[PDB]
Amino acid sequence: VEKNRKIVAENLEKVQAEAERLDQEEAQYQREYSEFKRQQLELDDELKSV
Amino acid sequence: MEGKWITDQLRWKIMSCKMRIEQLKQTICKGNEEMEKNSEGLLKTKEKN
Repeated sequence: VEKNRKIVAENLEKVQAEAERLDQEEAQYQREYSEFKRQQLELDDELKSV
Repeated sequence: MEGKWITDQLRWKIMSCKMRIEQLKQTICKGNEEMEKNSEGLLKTKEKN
């Protein structure tokens, strides 16, 4: 019971570390996608102004 | 007392074992509750991921 507890504990730790990795990826996505949105929002009004 | 001391060493060896049997039992019981908890956490974190 001690050994297989460490195995599942490590499995949980390894998988949750990946969730944090994809959280860090989304964070950068949000940053990058927001600047694309900001540029698209200015192009939307520039297409209207033209 | 020499006769009672010998038997009373055993009476302590038995009682001492009983305390380790109890503790080790509940240690497994607690060791197995972390199984269902962390394995279920493993599952939910795998579907989530």
